Amino acid sequence: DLCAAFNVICDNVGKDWRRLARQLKVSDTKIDSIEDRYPRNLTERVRESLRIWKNTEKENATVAHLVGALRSCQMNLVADLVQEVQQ
Amino acid sequence: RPSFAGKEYSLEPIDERTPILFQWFEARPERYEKGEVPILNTKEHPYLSNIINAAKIENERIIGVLVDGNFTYEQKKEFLNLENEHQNIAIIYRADVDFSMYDKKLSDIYLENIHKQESYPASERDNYLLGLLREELKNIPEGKDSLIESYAEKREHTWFDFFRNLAILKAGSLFTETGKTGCHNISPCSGCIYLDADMIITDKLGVLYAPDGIAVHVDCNDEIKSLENGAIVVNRSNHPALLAGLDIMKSKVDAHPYYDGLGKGIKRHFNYSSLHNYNAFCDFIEFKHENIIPNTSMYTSSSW
Ligand SMILES: O=c1ccn([C@@H]2O[C@H](COP(=O)(O)OP(=O)(O)O)[C@@H](O)[C@H]2O)c(=O)[nH]1
Ligand SMILES: [Mn+2]
Repeated sequence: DLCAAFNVICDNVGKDWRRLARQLKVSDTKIDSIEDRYPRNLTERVRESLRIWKNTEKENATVAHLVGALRSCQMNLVADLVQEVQQ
Repeated sequence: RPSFAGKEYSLEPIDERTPILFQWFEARPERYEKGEVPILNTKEHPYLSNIINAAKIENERIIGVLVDGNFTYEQKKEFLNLENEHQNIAIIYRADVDFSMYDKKLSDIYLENIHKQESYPASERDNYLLGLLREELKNIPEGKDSLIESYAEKREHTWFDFFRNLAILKAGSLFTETGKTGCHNISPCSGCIYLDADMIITDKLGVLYAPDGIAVHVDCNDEIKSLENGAIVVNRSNHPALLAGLDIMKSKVDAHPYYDGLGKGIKRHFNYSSLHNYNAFCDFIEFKHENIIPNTSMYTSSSW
């Protein structure tokens, strides 16, 4: 379920992934680690940031929360597709 | 003397006439009542009140507020009135500030990056990114081929993060170039004390001290430290850590003004790498002061 949401985000979010990471409150030092581990793979950086958010928020890591963050950092079309694939 | 990564630094003084800078970028100026200054000022987020009280306490400094948003003519009068009522408050509109010395064309950023990706072996490059760059290059808005203009248009948190870094690069000159009364005392190369509006000043700050002239807020949530941009102090304009961050914003196509423009800038400046210990670096660079109650939105909610 979250996995399908992550797939929609990775399919659609490129250059602006860090804005979503910051909206998700992914820490500065975790972004350092993502970049070190995937220096030549932008899509994998997005996915790793989502995975870190999930591990950090535990049970509060929900599709609803993910959609609220997308809308909040003005990725409303991505949020639309996420909600589309969910229902 | 403080040290990090094998180098020692001086604790540089930030003298007691250094201006204090707040920021309020308003995406929804229509949310305010007629006759209200359009800076958030609710019981939950008493931010205009906090700023006014800072200016009241620090009566020997100028308190600036860098503002942006589609303010109405009546709102602009309310800002004038605010300045008339509080002698040492300067309202500084983003659009009135000369940032042109920091700009770069987006087309140049993309082209440089295309050549960089092409210089890698095909099995070792970011093929997806190389395709995005070629499409980004084709879709630059007419008249908007400008890093700075591309952020001026945004209405999410990177809008305020990006201009916060540039305003602190300007530092004293942000204030001197307004021509406002009282700013006669500041020099163009003076430093700057940047605060979030929920950073509560309780008494005069006096002289501040920062390793090599820069220090930033460190958040500590659940024994986890994080460098943060909600307070930033510099002892001079064009501080080299912020110049390093601007260079990254000019070079790294997926850069973020917080993680990269502030965070990576200060890390490069002090040669912090994956070799080093992040918590030790936080300890080294931390700005904290007994007369500031930090980040009081932690008791209510984030306003973004
Ligand atoms: O609509 C907004 C929301 C916040 N801010 C800036 O963001 C800072 C941090 O806001 P806050 O303390 O509420 O949030 P936090 O980042 O600590 O969660 C504020 O002081 C303002 O400088 C802004 O300019 N416009
Ligand atoms: Mn806060």
